[PDB]
Amino acid sequence: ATHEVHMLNKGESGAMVFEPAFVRAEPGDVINFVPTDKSHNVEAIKEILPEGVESFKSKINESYTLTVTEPGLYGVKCTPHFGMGMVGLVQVGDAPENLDAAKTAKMPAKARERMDAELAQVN
Ligand SMILES: [Cu+2]
Repeated sequence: ATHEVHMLNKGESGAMVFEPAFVRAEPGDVINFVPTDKSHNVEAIKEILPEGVESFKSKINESYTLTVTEPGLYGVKCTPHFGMGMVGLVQVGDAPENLDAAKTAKMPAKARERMDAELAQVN
């Protein structure tokens, strides 16, 4: 249905952080991105995106909403704190076609650290 993601300087998970960092959703489902902390945004990791999905990037300190219809893995990052490891992951539907790629897509060490972490949450 609807899924709220907080964008945090600091959180229970760590520093520069999407909470929740992983989201299971289904077609039609809505992702509300929410500026709990200023200085963040949410851009698409295009080497983690189902084919047919439009690239996107949000204005800093402001809100954002993505709509999901296409199954698979949607990768997201915060543009200025990408290399600080601030990333998220949304899986829609069973056995995502872009699975291996998520695991293999080249990104900042810290981003990759947390990506694989939200990746082990896939079902
Ligand atoms: Cu950030």
